[PDB]
Amino acid sequence: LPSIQLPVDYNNLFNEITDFLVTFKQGPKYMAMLQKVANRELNSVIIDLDDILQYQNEKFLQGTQADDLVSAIQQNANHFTELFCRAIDNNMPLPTKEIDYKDDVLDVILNQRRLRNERMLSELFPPNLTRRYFLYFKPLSQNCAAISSKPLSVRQIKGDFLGQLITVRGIITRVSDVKPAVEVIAYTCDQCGYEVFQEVNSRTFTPLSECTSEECSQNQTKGQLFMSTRASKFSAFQECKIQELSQQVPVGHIPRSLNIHVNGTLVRSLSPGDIVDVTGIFLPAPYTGFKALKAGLLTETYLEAQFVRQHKKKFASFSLTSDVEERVMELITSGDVYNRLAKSIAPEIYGNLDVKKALLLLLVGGVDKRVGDGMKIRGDINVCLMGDPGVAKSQLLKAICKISPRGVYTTGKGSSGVGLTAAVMKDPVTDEMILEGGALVLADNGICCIDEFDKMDESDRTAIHEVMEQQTISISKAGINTTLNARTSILAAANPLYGRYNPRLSPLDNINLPAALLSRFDILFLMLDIPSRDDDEKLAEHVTYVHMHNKQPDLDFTPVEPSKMREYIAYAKTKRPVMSEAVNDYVVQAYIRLRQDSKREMDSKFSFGQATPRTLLGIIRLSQALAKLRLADMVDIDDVEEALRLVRVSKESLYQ
Amino acid sequence: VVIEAGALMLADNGICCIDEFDKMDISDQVAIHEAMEQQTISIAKAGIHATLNARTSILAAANPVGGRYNRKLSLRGNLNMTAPIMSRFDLF
Amino acid sequence: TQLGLPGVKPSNSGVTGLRSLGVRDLTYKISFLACHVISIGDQEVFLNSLS
Amino acid sequence: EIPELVPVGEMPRNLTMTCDRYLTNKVIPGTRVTIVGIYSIYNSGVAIRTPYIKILGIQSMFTEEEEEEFLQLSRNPKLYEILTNSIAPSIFGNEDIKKAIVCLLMGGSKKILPDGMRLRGDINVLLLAKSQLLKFVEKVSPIAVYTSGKGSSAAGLTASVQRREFYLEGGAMVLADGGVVCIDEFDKMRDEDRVAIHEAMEQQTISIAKAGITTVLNSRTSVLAAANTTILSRFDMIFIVKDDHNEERDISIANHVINIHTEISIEKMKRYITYCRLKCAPRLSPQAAEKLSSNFVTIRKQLLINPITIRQLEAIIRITESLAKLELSPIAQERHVDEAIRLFQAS
Amino acid sequence: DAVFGDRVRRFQEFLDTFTSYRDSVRSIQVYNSNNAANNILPHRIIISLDDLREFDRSFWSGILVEPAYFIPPAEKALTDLADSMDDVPHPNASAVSSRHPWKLSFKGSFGAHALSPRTLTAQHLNKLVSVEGIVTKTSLVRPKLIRSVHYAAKTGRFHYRDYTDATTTLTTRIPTPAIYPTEDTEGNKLTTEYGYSTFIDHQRITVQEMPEMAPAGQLPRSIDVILDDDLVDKTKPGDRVNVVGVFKSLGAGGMNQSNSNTLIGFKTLILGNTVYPLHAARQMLTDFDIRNINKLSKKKDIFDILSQSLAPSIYGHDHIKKAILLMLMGGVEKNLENGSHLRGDINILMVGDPSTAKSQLLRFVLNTASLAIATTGRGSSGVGLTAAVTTRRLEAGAMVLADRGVVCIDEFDKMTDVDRVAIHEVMEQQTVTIAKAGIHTTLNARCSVIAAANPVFGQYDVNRDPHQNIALPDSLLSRFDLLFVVTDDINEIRDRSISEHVLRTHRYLPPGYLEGEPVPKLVTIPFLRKYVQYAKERVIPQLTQEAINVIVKNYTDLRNDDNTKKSPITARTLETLIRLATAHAKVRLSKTVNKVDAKVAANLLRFALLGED
Amino acid sequence: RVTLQEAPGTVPPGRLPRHREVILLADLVDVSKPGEEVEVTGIYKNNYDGNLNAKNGFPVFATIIEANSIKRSWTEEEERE
DNA sequence: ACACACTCTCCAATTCTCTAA
DNA sequence: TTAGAGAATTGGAGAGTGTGTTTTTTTTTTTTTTT
Ligand SMILES: Nc1ncnc2c1ncn2[C@@H]1O[C@H](COP(=O)(O)OP(=O)(O)NP(=O)(O)O)[C@@H](O)[C@H]1O
Ligand SMILES: Nc1ncnc2c1ncn2[C@@H]1O[C@H](COP(=O)(O)OP(=O)(O)NP(=O)(O)O)[C@@H](O)[C@H]1O
Ligand SMILES: [Mg+2]
Ligand SMILES: [Mg+2]
Ligand SMILES: [Zn+2]
Repeated sequence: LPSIQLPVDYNNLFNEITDFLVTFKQGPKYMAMLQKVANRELNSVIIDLDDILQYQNEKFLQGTQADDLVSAIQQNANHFTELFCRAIDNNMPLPTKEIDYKDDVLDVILNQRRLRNERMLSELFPPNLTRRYFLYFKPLSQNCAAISSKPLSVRQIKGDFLGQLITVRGIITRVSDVKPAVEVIAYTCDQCGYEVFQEVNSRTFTPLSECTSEECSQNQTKGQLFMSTRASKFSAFQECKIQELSQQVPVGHIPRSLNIHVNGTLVRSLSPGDIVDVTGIFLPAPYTGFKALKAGLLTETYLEAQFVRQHKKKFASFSLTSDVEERVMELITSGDVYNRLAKSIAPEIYGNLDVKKALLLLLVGGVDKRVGDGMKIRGDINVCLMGDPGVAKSQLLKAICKISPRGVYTTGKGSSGVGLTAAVMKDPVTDEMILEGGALVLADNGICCIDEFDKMDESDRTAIHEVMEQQTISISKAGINTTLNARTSILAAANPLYGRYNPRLSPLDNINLPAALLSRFDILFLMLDIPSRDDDEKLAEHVTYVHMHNKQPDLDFTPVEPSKMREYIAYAKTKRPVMSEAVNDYVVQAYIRLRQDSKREMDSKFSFGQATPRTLLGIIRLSQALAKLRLADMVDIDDVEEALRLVRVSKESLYQ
Repeated sequence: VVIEAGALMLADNGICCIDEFDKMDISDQVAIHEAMEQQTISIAKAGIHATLNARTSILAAANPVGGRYNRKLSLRGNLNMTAPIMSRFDLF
Repeated sequence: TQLGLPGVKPSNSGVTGLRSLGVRDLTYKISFLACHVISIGDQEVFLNSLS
Repeated sequence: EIPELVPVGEMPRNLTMTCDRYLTNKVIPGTRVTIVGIYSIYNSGVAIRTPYIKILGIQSMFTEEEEEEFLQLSRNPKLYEILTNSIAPSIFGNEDIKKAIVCLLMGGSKKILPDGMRLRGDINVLLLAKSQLLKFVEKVSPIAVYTSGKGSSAAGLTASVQRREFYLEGGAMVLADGGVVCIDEFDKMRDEDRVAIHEAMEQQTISIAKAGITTVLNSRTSVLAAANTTILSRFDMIFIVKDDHNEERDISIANHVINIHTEISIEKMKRYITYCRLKCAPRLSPQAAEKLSSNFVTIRKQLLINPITIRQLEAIIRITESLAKLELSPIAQERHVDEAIRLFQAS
Repeated sequence: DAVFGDRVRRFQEFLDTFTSYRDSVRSIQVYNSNNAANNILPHRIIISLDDLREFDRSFWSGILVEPAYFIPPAEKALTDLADSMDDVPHPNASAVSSRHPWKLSFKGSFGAHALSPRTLTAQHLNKLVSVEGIVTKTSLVRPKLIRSVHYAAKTGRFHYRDYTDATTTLTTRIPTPAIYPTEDTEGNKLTTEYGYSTFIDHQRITVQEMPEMAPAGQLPRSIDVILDDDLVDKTKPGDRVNVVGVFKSLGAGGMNQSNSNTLIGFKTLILGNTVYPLHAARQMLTDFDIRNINKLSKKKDIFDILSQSLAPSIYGHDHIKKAILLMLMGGVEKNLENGSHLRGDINILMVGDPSTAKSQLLRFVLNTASLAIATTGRGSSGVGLTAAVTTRRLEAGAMVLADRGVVCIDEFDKMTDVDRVAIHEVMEQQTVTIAKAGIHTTLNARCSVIAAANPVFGQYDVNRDPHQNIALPDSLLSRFDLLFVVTDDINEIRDRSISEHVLRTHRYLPPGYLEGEPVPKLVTIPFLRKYVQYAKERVIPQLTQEAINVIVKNYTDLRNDDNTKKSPITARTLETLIRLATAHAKVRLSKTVNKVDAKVAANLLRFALLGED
Repeated sequence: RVTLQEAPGTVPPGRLPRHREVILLADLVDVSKPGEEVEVTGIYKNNYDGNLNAKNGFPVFATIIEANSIKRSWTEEEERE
């Protein structure tokens, strides 16, 4: 009933919008996009606010006043999706290329309806019915920066923000599958042969049942309406849920969450388990009908997704733009990438170079193989660390946990074999049974870190057997009978029996693992803590420097940062180098020597069990990883001898 | 309760066959023992009470412990069956 | 339930448009309406029974 | 309905009723009452309604002259003998047992220091015929709990966690907080209680961190126990019951049994104990301090040339204070120290 | 209607007379205006009710007995005062029509209206009351609509309307249907302007009488409270709290036609006006405390004074007291740029004979640390001590609850092997991670551990190896910074000294009591707690070359020289030396670690490790 | 109201027992206790029930028994004996 | 307050009848 | 034989009124404390 004044007039902002769309350039930027839309080549338009800020600054420097459109569309973001759409419809250019227009049902229907009106004469339909595109905003760059650039945790999203454009940081919990949603519905009248339309915005609607057309009425033609799919307009819909990071939850509280909606080409971007920076519009969800009359003033709310930023680029997302080419060429021209990359892993930990090189080869990994008859062979590499208490095992493990884009960290005592692999939970109230994967499924196509491997129960460790070699899970329980995919590499750490390594017994007594599980690791590294007045002094000096300065001590060596390391590793995981006959003869001859030496010394104190056929493919996998890191397309004997050395060095700790 | 009849009710005035008796849980062996003692079944739960007749003769099969009989030992030693249930078979 | 049963409120798609249904929807179930049953599972009475 | 009016073999019937204004908050559960009210029905079959009643009426520290008697008792020169004689008079002999029970009932004095440390007041005794004394202690004590070693539930003596969500319940050490507790067979203690009674006795607390539960429970009580090892160290005094077999005693008991089949009284003594507990909390004199320290070092030197420890000196102090408590003397003296070390001969 | 204006005038006179409330308004306004140009303080003020009594009794009793008729006009007058004072020009669209007035709160001298949930009675309805109890439940936060703004497409006019509900206002009005208008009076189609509309936060809680006051094992009683705007989420379950607000009723009570025959009563609530906690830990320093703390720090031997002031009632064990003080100060936690983490907190273990004050000394830390949790070794399981699953929801254990604090474990030897191994992560990585059916999460646990144990043979046997006497794995003993062995050696003068000491202790009498009634220099513990708080917050000593020169030499000599040392020596020993030096420098309130601190830390570690100085 | 069930001795072999419900009015209330074996005389009566018709899908009426009567010391000679 | 089921009322569309050219 | 003026019977347009709606097992997988 009452009314107020406000400082904003939308006519001026509309004029600013139509000038911005036709003038700005980094021809003008957005007219190219609209030409692509007119040609039916492009489905969505992404508006940058950095462009609007730049446009405002340039117009100001030319000596003219201008409204601050950036804050205007951040404050009340919902209204401006309509203004931009109307501006785009007004200014849309004509097509550059032939289209085959007859493929469109709506074109035929509207042309015939226009012809009917033309003959009769001897808005028509809602404009939403013919918008072939979607539109989204992208927030301000923080380095140019405003609230939309500064992430909020899910607790900080108060009721003040309803209607604004914001950014949220958290973990996704669940994702729904896609289903259609109506925007404009179409009908047909049987008797008078005329079509009518209806637009839907709310969650529910009442369909039409009477032809209220004036011509149909004046003929007293009380015809019947029927719905039609063939001329209705749908749009893809998907719903998700986001939840705050566990390490940001205050003490004694339960984590909170938000509901996210996604429409258009943005669909099926999110996935469960992702750490992500979502940005969108935060809105309420009103009730409808009789429910509204007695629901009260408490409003449900959700977030309209607009743009998504992931923290870590998955390896599958790689493509060699020249920007990445320029940076990998730095490492390629500098040379000796193997040693530099190995040294760069956890610079704050002294020594341990061979272990780091092995873990780099874990990060790269071998080549998948699939024989013509259907047999397939594992590509992943498995590694284990066995050593005395207090030699930076857990520290180095958790350091590698950072580099990998997909990865999880787990400890032996806190883990169930079910939850480590997959569980059949009677979760809903409806007594339904549903499968939900465990840690090794979440680490699919990634690394799984299992600390305190010796404390895990003997029965539960047997669950890992299938996943290690076959890279799959099989379950046959109540109401569920399926197989899941787990293409994960395992890294594990443990102390020997009795804690500190006992020289009185053989290595196999100290290791205390069964044969079937000991074989499944490609490398098992044995590291012992033996005092030495010379070495302890150097280690103490290094650690004291690190505690003093927060920086590793350095005179010659500069580590590569993790981002460039990730780029180089991602580029290296695409090569698939092949073997050759000369290399094949060499490795074939080595394998015989290994098994003969194993047979000679099964009785000996220097025994480590018997070499199985799985030790040959370990050599091949390590050789192919080394071939990958030098960006070759051909395995070389140089790689093979290095692979053999890296396997030999693991046992030298036994000899003081 | 669903009340619907069990196996012993269907075998009233008949032969009830139990195969691999030794694998049955003790918590159910006691139920068969209680029914066999009286030839009667009782229900009392959720406000519903009932008594039913179970005039059924039992024929059972079992495995010796360890899979092979021991001639050195009594049948009680060989068989994983409690003494009250063993006392109520006419023939072994 | 979907028909005008006195004293009870209404409760894969059915059929509609009938007078009694209004805007409601009606489905059906299959069952068998039998007419007789036959099973196939004192000594004097027994002897009289035999041929 | 009244328990002595129900027909045999039936569960008792009951009614629901209402009251307002001054008739509210006038009664508590378990009390026998008489009621006047209108009997009527209310809505909540066919043409059927529930009955109820509207109520219109319901029916259901010391003086000076008391403490004068207690003061007269306090100045009697043979009060200790009188109180010992009054405890389980039917039981023959066992003088030191009765003296120890007097000391257990009276207790020491609680203290709190500037740095926050807290000093215990309670007394603990073990007895190795014996069934009667625990019942007597239950009757005479102001507050008392009686139990056998297995306890009233799965909580046992101390406490346990049970399960469906988990919960926690306390045994007959938490429930007796602030009073006395007597255990009928200490050897039948369960496995968890064997370890938990260490904290229950030394700290006067029970603490649990299991299945997401994280709480601490109060166990401020004096324990009497009997049985028939290292667990004897927790008690302040231990003794073994002794018997005598006079035929006249048994004949007298039998004659009394036939009579039912065909010195200070309990209530007065209980009230006197309550008064003494409320009014006085004495302190050691310096002479007692010198005496006790000299005796302590003497015993340790004698054992060395041939163990006593501070945890037993602090028990002797509590026994001394409890002995001084009877006279209502504000200071303890060498008279009490001598009787304390004399009674300390558990062995 | 006219009476509303006069009450506004009278409260305006009150606000002009007592000027200390004008300063509050202006200070909040200028603070908010400053940072806006770059957190924001609420538009709320607390008034002393005694000032209102002394100014005008009629207004005081009107507020205190008829709040629905007196609180709104006073709040209106406060909003007028704050609005007339100068404010930033050119407000934005949302600021122009916020519908956000200032709000009041009260303190002091409620008299008869100070109550508890048991005694709150129907006579007190519509009065302003204060209650005390424990929070038991809290609802989720929800937004609530109070105003909406609309833009008319054709005319270019902005319209608006307001909404009300029974819990939003002290006075009573016709309820509103929560419908958004779609069309203008003149037929123009409307659009809703989110971001110009106003929503507020809402939360319900429940408060119960304290268990200490429950009679006869009877059922306890409780009340529901309503909170909104600034008061949301300032409490959690288990908090002891004192709440101020108006006690009111709601609803039709079944007189709108119902089957109950109106035997059921009306609903009731307290509308939260102000909330205060109860101490049942933290202290705030005054200027005099800063002066005294800085002046005391320049004594030659502050470490001896402070260490000997810890548990003066316990004779002897100087080194353990000094170690406990250094534990309470702690080191400095490091986070390197690549995300790597280096531990800072110190763990201590002590094992010894019976009766040698292990539990008594362990009890002292529980009553001087700001956050402390205590447990017995056999009364706790691994999942209970770290974390557990429930319903999926994950529930924290004891080590997770004490995050930045200390945890005390008595009877450590009785803990089973299956329970102990859960602790190996928490004492170095300072995190708890679970991987069970339907859950995978990581939790933080940054605490320091102090614990006590008994030797294997019941008393320490010098004639057997320390490993034989101490049945724990080497990987666990490595995680304790300092391991102390203590015994009850019989000696004449030692026994005499200890016995005389405890006898002197037992002759204490508190100040306010006559004899027989039932209940160097040492700084007081209430001052020592302030000293520890100030030193832990305000000074962060950085390391120096001169300290490093000592640390490296001591480490390399201690590791390599062959001796009968009683603990394994590893890379964690160097960290122990660095932590102890940093903590001792922190006791000194030095901005940097010096040679003296490293020397003292080495001398303490040598005593604990090699058993002799 | 009282629920009445067939005595186990009367039930034929291999069949479950049947049930009926009895209404007791003014003088007859609390004449019998649970578990007793009882004999009843009364009128057999029926009425419409919507839920039965809805669930079964046939015009099926429910039936009740209205009881009219319900059925389940020494002399000097015994004392002298 | 928002779709439905059911009731009530008035008005004009329609057919039937009579009269005269 | 057409047609036009007057009367009687019927249909359904449409206006009105009242109404209803939100809201003890038994079997099977998994974690936890208890003997
Ligand atoms: N070469 C090294 N460089 C730097 N720090 C080291 C080195 N070796 C050991 N440390 C330190 O040793 C400490 C313990 O490391 P950690 O990874 O927990 O050892 P661990 O072998 O896993 N101990 P445990 O789990 O008992 O076997 C950390 O503070 C490391 O900084
Ligand atoms: N200076 C002291 N030295 C030893 N004990 C003392 C000292 N001062 C007091 N005590 C008393 O000694 C008793 C034993 O203390 P406590 O802390 O329980 O020893 P403990 O090491 O825990 N024995 P335990 O529980 O078997 O491991 C308490 O009653 C203390 O009051
Ligand atoms: Mg480790
Ligand atoms: Mg102790
Ligand atoms: Zn039509």
